[PDB]
Amino acid sequence: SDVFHLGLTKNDLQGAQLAIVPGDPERVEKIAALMDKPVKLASHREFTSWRAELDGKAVIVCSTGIGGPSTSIAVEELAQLGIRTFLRIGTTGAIQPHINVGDVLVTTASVRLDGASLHFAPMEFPAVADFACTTALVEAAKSIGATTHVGVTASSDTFYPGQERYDTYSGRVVRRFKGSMEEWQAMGVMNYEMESATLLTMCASQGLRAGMVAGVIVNRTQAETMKQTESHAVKIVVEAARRLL
Amino acid sequence: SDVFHLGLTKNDLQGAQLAIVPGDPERVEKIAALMDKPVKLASHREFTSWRAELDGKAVIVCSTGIGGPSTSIAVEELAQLGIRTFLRIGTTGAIQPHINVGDVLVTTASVRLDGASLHFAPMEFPAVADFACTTALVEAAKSIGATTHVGVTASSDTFYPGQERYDTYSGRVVRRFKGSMEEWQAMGVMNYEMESATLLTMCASQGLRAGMVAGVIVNRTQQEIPNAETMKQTESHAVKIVVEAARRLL
Amino acid sequence: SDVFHLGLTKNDLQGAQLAIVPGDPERVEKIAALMDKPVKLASHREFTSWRAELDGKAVIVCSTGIGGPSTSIAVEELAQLGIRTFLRIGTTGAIQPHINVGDVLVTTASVRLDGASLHFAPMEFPAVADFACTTALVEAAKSIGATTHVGVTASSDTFYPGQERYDTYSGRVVRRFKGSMEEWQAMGVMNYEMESATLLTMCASQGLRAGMVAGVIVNRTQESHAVKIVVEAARRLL
Amino acid sequence: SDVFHLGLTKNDLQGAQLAIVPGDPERVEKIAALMDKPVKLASHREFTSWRAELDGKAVIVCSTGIGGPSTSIAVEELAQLGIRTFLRIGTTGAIQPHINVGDVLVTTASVRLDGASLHFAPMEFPAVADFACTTALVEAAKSIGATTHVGVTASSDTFYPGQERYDTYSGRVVRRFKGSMEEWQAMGVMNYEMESATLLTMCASQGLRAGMVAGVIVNRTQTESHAVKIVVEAARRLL
Amino acid sequence: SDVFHLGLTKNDLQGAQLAIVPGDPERVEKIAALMDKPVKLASHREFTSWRAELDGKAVIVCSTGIGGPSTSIAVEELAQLGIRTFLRIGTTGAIQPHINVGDVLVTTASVRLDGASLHFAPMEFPAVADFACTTALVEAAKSIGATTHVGVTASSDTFYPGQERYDTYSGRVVRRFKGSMEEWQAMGVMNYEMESATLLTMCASQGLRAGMVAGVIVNRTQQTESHAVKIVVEAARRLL
Amino acid sequence: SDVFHLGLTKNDLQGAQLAIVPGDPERVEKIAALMDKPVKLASHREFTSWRAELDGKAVIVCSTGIGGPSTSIAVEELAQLGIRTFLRIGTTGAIQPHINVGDVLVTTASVRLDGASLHFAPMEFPAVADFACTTALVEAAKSIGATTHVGVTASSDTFYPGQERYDTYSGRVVRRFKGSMEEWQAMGVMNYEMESATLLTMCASQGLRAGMVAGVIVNRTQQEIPNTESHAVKIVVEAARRLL
Ligand SMILES: O=c1ccn([C@@H]2O[C@H](COP(=O)(O)O)[C@@H](O)[C@H]2O)c(=O)[nH]1
Repeated sequence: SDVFHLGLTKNDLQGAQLAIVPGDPERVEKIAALMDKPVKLASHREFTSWRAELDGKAVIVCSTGIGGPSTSIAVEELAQLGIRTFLRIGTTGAIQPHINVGDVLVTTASVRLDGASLHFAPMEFPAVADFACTTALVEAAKSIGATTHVGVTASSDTFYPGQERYDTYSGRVVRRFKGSMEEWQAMGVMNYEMESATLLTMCASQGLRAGMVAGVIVNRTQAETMKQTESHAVKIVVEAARRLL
Repeated sequence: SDVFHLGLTKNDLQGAQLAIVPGDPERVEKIAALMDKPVKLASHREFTSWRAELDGKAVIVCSTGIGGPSTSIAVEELAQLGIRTFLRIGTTGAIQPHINVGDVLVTTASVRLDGASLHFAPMEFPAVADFACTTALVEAAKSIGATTHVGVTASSDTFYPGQERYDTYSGRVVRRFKGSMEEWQAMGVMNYEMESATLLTMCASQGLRAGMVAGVIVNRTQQEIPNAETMKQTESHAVKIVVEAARRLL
Repeated sequence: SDVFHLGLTKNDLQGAQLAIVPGDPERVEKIAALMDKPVKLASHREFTSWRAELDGKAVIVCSTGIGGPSTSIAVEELAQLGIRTFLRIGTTGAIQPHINVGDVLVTTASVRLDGASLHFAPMEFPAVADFACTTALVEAAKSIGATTHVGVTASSDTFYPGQERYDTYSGRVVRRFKGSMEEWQAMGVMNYEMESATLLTMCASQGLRAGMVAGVIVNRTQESHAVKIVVEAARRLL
Repeated sequence: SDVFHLGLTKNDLQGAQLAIVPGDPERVEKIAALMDKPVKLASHREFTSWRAELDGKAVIVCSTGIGGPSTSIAVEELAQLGIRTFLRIGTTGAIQPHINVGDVLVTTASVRLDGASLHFAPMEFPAVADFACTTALVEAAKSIGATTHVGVTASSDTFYPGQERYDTYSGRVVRRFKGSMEEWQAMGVMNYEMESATLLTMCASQGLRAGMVAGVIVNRTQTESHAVKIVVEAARRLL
Repeated sequence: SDVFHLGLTKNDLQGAQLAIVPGDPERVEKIAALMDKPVKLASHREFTSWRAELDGKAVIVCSTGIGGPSTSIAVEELAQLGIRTFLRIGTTGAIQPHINVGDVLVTTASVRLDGASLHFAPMEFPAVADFACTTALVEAAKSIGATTHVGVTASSDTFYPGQERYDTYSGRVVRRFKGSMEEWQAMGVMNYEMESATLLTMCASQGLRAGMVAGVIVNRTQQTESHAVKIVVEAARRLL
Repeated sequence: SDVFHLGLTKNDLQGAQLAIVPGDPERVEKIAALMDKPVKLASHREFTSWRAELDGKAVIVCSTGIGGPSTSIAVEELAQLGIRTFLRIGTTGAIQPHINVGDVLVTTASVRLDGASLHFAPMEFPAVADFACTTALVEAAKSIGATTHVGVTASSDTFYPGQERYDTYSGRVVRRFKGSMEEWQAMGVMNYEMESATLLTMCASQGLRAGMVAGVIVNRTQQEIPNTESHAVKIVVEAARRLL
């Protein structure tokens, strides 16, 4: 292994320069399964990787685990091995009334409600997605006839307080986030997630390309259906990947 | 007038919903000259406005002045008048060695080195351009043929210390901005300009679409300053691109 | 031109060392009109400038435009040409119920609700006016005879949310400024304007003298004058 | 399940009120194996929980994963199931020259170089350990003779720049963290790790007890079983 | 005097390495009179220093005055003279309804609502007490058998606004602290005081052991000093 | 006592509306002596207070103690007691090479290197002094003809690291202040003291007038610790005289 965590060597990537990055390790194989010559690479902690092929071009799929701390390790080490483009796929929950379940969200930039993001660039720096990646995702989404929403996402370091959830053990939410969800809505933020601030800030400030697409599987404001939503989101990302080789 | 600063009424707009917002009032007439039937609407303080037609549709060209404070006023009042899409065209100085004078810059998002953006959203929110507006600018640049770069921009509230210039009266740069240019370069920031941060943040956080394109008229890393003033035809280059891009957003 | 924005040469100042810097370029001639040998020098962007003579000494009148960014440029370039004293004259909205429209206000220091001021000094540093400049202004107010108030001013980067105005396109105000006026009010802040924090901060931390006067055009709870005063104050600092 | 992430029910805990929480799921079983009647409970992502007995009382051993965000989901949800005491066991490096491999570290509180911690308390709130938990750890580390160092730890959201590492793809370290390690060293910080700040801040601000022990396995400026022994021994006296 | 503010020299300490630091100069003597050989060393501004002898070892009691600023002068000039262990004894008011008057509070760490701590470490650094010191104070309160609460303390730079008091000349509290007391209570904060944040932070980041004990003399939601004073003199014996 | 810390009653001010407030409690007496009918009121902790008469009007001299936390208490309780104008007299370390020991520095506004001022207004609010008070202090010094410097002051919550003193136990200063003195120096800041920030802030933000003057006892461009004061105090009194 040439990296301290992933358990991969550059040879395992076979000249790959693009990686699709889901959060959950179990979604790796299912993503790879849609490309050619898919094979397992490695699995260590939340990091399970696979390599496939798209138009004879090596492509890799690697899980990033939950959160920016995890994601920063995966991005950094893949970068070291040779990846230059990162496409994040994942399912999310919307905080906007006009964004319905089954909708597809492509993130232009993210609200930095995380911590790892500051380890790469000051807060004034925008956790913005790469343009090519974003156009690849936006175009792959329409080619499938998906109902898309291209905009701002709020990326939190917590699943609960940071997303203003009160159905918790303490029932309290620190001042900073009190009444925060309604403000994000008023500001047009589409959803909440937990890795895009880091992913987007890391890459945008270190010469790497990154983008993110997600399927909406539940809308806060208001089984097998979610099934198809992830199947289409994954479809969207693999097709966007083809354009970015 | 229906707005306190611009001296404009919705009637003046004739249904327009897109505005091209340069920073110099003197440049408004020139942008409008790339379109059909341009008419001067008004001029008060920093805000000079003209109306033109693009593919038979009403379009507004209005100067914002230097800085986000002045820019926030123009944008705000224009939005009250109906405008929903803002395309900013400007000149800039690149901070990257590979970005040559005469090239065109499209901005995906900006480093918020200003204060007005904070009047619309906390620093955590991204000063990102609208997707459609950026798409139009990138596509139009292709139609025109310019050498284009797409990425991050540093929007500074000052023209001197914020862009780490030392050729000043005091000759000093406050701690925060000491060695900051080298940091932005390292982070891949393309250039410095003074209105995008505010523009992008206030539009993205208020359901308005905004774009930003500029012509590099000088390089902070290069020694020789832009070939006379005719080399500053880059201004005319970026201008055509911003106008072509508006076409696709009508 | 010796500066990139103003379009003025050091000789155009004719040895001037003070400047009245109003916000609106269309008001620059009026002010120069109150002194002697008033001559238009140039007009580029939001910076229109005239030179004049007061007490036999050269004086510059230069518009800054709206906001600290535009002001920071005018002040820097004018300082590059030799100006060492800057007297700002503007309009403003009083936020104290006892301050009436038509009254004049002299700022001692401002609340830094801007950003350009951060390009000259950390937020701990005070955006305070120069003593001799404040005094001249207070003095001139007495001579010209006007309802004057001397105190703290809130300097905002925006005219709408930063001054907590709601009749806007979004009609909303970001958390930071939600209920911020009542607060400034309870802290005895007199008014809302948009250039002092930058003007005052950048001069105070760079060995330049600055003063700030303004005529009230509206009370958030209800020119010839403040101009006469700034001209009068200017003669007291030549 | 009663919780959305760990796949558990209050019933599964058997009344347990204390949990040993390592990072790596793989280490979960080895830890429960040192107790009584260890049984697998669940495994979803990096959250694999086991339930054992220590002197007649049920205790849960649950992995958190890497980082505070991951840690924040397990603590919260474990606390919803009834967990009121948390004990983090781990291995770590060290930025002090007087700490050698095999040494044991007991954190009294930590520097907050994370972000999840700020979702529970303002940065001015101390990411302090619970006194009883810290006592139980020191007494336990003393019972086996492990040379212990009790002090402050630097908890970082990143493994690379946050720990001022330049051996990276960019070989760059943002201004905030440039020259920071030496700073932490001068201030006596013992080591770097990535979940303590989140764990300590969210417990100390929500009526939950927390402690953390770690064995030194590497020294930048220059044992796993011991650590584990010490956390179980300590958990023993806090039931 | 080879120490600018305290007017004390290295010999005035007689080898002392531990110091008890109350905030009131009038409390110094009283504390010092609990041990052998009580001697007055000096008294300048808010700083009145006395020397005592505990179990044959020299001990110092030096007032800090009110606030982190004056406390940082005392701690620094005493450390320059050779002090490494600092024990602050104080009187305080709990903000938790389950804490009664006459109770003893031991501080593990402090919410940094002061400004002098930032002069020793960035806000992220924890205003945490020293383990030894803390254990000693805890054991002493037990040996004395007094009610003891061990936890977090909110250390404020002001006595009124920062502790959210409205019965003042202006009657207004700045946004930052508007509603702040409720927050602290829900977070488990035991009380308010005005020196621990600076003390604890400037000690933990410079290699100096520090502990903090205090007796409850008032409760916002509604023998003590002796108990507090005895515990700290007892605690010092263990840290000797 | 009407207040919790000063041990005074509204009656003890005898109608006083102005209070000269020094830092050292052992200096309140030297200041009261310079006036008519001085009388000692109380001495609790760091707050020793005296009363005097200036031009037939009562005046209070009350020590504030070191730092804004101690000062805020003094100002707050004295204000509660009826004081409305505060003239602070202190000592200070000049950071400019041209300022001489004994020179009198009148402060127009201070850099908030404290923390208590944040308890009254956000950092964006200026720690500025009252125009009348500053005017009186400036003129009174002129009346005497003492070397005077009017300008900005740097007010911190510490005497050592905050004013960038390296000659200490650790010999280091946190990043926040490394190379800070040179900054303030380049920005024209005249000196370092420790209470004006909180004072000027809490007063300017609560409708209380406040002035600030100090005597130079060391020049930081030459040394960290030292080895005319009468002038500074003569000024704060003459100044007070014009504010009654
Ligand atoms: O309810 C309380 C308890 C304590 N303190 C502060 O904590 C100090 C602790 O007492 P001492 O040691 O300074 O006398 C008090 O003087 C005071 O500054 C308060 O402000 N409020």
